[PDB]
Amino acid sequence: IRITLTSRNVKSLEKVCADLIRGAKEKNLKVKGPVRMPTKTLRITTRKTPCGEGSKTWDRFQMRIHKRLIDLHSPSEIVKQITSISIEPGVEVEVTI
Amino acid sequence: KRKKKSYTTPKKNKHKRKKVKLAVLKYYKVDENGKISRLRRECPSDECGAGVFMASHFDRHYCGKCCLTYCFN
Amino acid sequence: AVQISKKRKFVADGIFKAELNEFLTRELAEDGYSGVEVRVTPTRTEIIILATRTQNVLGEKGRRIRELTAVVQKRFGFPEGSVELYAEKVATRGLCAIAQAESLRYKLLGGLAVRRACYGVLRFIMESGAKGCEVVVSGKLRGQRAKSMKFVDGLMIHSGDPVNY
Amino acid sequence: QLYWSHPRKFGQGSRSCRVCSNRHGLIRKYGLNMCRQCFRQYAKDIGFIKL
Amino acid sequence: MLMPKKNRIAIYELLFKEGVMVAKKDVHMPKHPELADKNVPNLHVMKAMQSLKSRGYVKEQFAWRHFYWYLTNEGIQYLRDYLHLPPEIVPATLRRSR
RNA sequence: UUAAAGGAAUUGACGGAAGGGCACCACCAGGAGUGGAGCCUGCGGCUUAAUUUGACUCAACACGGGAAACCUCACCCGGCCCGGACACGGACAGGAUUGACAGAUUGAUAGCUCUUUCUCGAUUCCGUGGGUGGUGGUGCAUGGCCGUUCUUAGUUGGUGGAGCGAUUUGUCUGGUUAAUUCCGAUAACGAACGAGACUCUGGCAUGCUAACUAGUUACGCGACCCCCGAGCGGUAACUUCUUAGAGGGACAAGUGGCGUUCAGCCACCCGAGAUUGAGCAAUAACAGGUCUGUGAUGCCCUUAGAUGUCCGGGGCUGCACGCGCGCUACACUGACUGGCUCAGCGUGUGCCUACCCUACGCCGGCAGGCGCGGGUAACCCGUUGAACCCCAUUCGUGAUGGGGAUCGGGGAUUGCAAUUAUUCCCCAUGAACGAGGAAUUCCCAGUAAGUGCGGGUCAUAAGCUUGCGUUGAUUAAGUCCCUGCCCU
Ligand SMILES: [Mg+2]
Ligand SMILES: [Mg+2]
Ligand SMILES: [Mg+2]
Ligand SMILES: [Mg+2]
Ligand SMILES: [Mg+2]
Ligand SMILES: [Mg+2]
Ligand SMILES: [Mg+2]
Ligand SMILES: [Mg+2]
Ligand SMILES: [Mg+2]
Ligand SMILES: [Mg+2]
Ligand SMILES: [Mg+2]
Ligand SMILES: [Mg+2]
Ligand SMILES: [Mg+2]
Ligand SMILES: [Mg+2]
Ligand SMILES: [Mg+2]
Ligand SMILES: [Mg+2]
Ligand SMILES: [Mg+2]
Ligand SMILES: [Mg+2]
Ligand SMILES: [Mg+2]
Ligand SMILES: [Mg+2]
Ligand SMILES: [Mg+2]
Ligand SMILES: [Mg+2]
Ligand SMILES: [Mg+2]
Ligand SMILES: [Zn+2]
Repeated sequence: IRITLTSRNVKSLEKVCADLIRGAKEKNLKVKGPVRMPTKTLRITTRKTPCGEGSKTWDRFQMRIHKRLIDLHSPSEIVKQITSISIEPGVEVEVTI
Repeated sequence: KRKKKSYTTPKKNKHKRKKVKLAVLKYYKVDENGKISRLRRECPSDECGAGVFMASHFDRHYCGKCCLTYCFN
Repeated sequence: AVQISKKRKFVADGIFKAELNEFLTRELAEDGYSGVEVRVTPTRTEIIILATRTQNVLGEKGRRIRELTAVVQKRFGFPEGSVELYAEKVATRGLCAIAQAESLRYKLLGGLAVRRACYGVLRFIMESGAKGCEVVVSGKLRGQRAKSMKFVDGLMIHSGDPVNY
Repeated sequence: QLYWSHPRKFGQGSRSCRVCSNRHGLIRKYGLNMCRQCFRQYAKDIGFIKL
Repeated sequence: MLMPKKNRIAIYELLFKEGVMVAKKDVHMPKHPELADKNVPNLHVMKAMQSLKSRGYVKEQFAWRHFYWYLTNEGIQYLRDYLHLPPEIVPATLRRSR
């Protein structure tokens, strides 16, 4: 049974990961590590101008999608208890049994 | 810009479609002062000819609502 | 029964944020509008309007906030009361530059000329804890040519990364 | 009455933008529909930074 | 020029039930997507709501493709004219508040 | 006849005046080239019923990510629709407002119109006021954005002197740096915006934190050969290799010299690095461009036979010429064939409204078709088995087998339709081009150049552009002579 935590920024990602570690390592659960995924980047290049004057000056917009996975083998009643967390809004939670 | 769309006029005048009829339309006929004689043709049962009659033509027949086409020699 | 990728759901949520925020700043231009914060909970999607004059958001009899909740629900597809709105009061009026420009707009509309309006907003922002402010008003300002009227007071950082926050 | 011909299911005319129904400039396929002139102003709202 | 008669009573009944209407810019010429709630796509909705936005009954807001129609208290005072036909029922906007 | 003319003096602005500096969009010593030929694609001019349009030295000319079969399309040719909101008012049809079958005309089975006559139900049609739309004009009315000045280092206030005062010193003789960055002398002091500092990528490392959506050592299942415990591949622990969190690590610090105590330059070691590349980026302008990005907009024009909006075509491509950015060659350091061998960014499905990425097996010579499977993704393509390169054969200085322009025939793919343009494959036709005058563009180390891949355009789709990888130099670390700019 795995849980995917995918956040917008790495600071809130590490804060909710530290909260999950602090709320999980006291129970009788063999907690697997927050497996680091490679950072995804959506690169968009923009002309910067509505009309064609000047040099070829381009905006380069990027995001940094950070993804983490955790593994917790347990009955399904424990997963719903762990899931109830007062969480940062920039964090997305998925479960997979 | 300088080229102005002017009326070259090979086609002088045309008018819109104006629906004109007579004053009143009597589809029925009085027999024996109370019995109605049907003159025009009805439409067959395809949920169209419950109150819709056909129009006279040289060789065709036409329904009003659902536009049913009929032809007979 | 449908799903989209992580690389597209993020930009769809970001376009949702910008769409909702700028629709609310285009229809809630009357009161003091600051911004929105959307919490994603699959039982109840929470939308918090941070605003200055929250009395207009609360409405007369709890009218306008429920009406705009219906406005969100009848397009964005969340039946059964999934979308729930909450208004927050911004007591620091001189903190939000969006609210300051939104209040400067209604003073520039009905009379209340540009010199008096600019010094009146600069005195308020400088009194409300801010270390510096700059108001740039440009356009047709008493003449055919576009005279740029700029006013700067206090301290202002222009270059580098921490300008954005 | 012939109201809708020329079905416009492909190409440049089928791409109608999300911002102002602009169709002259191109519209990207990233899960995104912008006009490339408003994308600069609205990237800081939808979540793109310059770096 | 008229639609079937169910169209007008359906769109004003939906406005009676909710008070919020939304349509998009796409007037029938490239593509024909129908309304997400009813049968008539965009143009009959605009023809029904232009008589309300022109007389000052229902306010108009535009967002990026979409016409949102907004309810006024004087809007309800002139929806009394529509309320001539059903019994007097206030929709779920002004009556109660949870 | 006029309410100014005039005199010192301050700050801008200007100069075709002087001095000092900076820049590889300036040069020296060089490299690649362009300008020469062919082709691709814009511009001017021609031609045309239309060949839409703006932009014209850097700061226009593969720019509007502008790669058009209709779409895009704003230009011509012909033809439908009102979405004419809303008020008063004309007929109000004793309730007749819009929709069409067959024939003619027209691409049309468009009731566009005509012959014909059924249907729809008080929302109509017309007029009088007003309203909407416009990729119509006006960027010299404008907002916003971008470019340029300027990627150069330049601007301002508080106290204090100098002057009656606007103002000036601060904000500078010299040295140094990429820098108004400091030391210094000092009528100046503490200081601000900017440059740095800020953020990201790249470079290091740990028995720190940890991973069956990423690997390693042993080990068993298990294929092969010598047969001599060995060797290469397929299917219980730890993060060294793949990825990412924090912290550390580099500061001119250690030494010697050059320097006024100095600010600072030069040579070496330790080190992975003696400092890499970007983003943001001061006051202030250009009367630079965008109303053709917007439901951002002022003014003017049209609004029912329409500059509104639909349908079918043509056009933007049209060539006696000139110019710019580019692609390919002019061969032997090379072309042909066969074998061998290595990547990294990033993208990919049932999407806020119509849609891919592709493994396998078969058929076909090929471009391609058919059936099935996986992937909403470190899972599948994919251990991206790329090009260049390495080895061997053929050619032998011939416009040759280099170059593949032009042109003929055939076959498949997407599209509803590619013909006065698709695209690809097969055969064939086989031009100029023998390293390019006058001039001109870019560049100081994983850099130029060779070479391929991904995205943007898309449905079929690059020679454009943005990023990524592979191979990978010769020259400088200097100056004010050419050009441009800054300061007194
Ligand atoms: Mg102006
Ligand atoms: Mg002016
Ligand atoms: Mg300005
Ligand atoms: Mg265009
Ligand atoms: Mg004088
Ligand atoms: Mg030059
Ligand atoms: Mg060219
Ligand atoms: Mg020409
Ligand atoms: Mg040109
Ligand atoms: Mg241009
Ligand atoms: Mg025109
Ligand atoms: Mg136009
Ligand atoms: Mg104008
Ligand atoms: Mg004095
Ligand atoms: Mg001075
Ligand atoms: Mg590794
Ligand atoms: Mg400036
Ligand atoms: Mg508007
Ligand atoms: Mg060329
Ligand atoms: Mg080429
Ligand atoms: Mg698509
Ligand atoms: Mg040919
Ligand atoms: Mg496409
Ligand atoms: Zn748009």
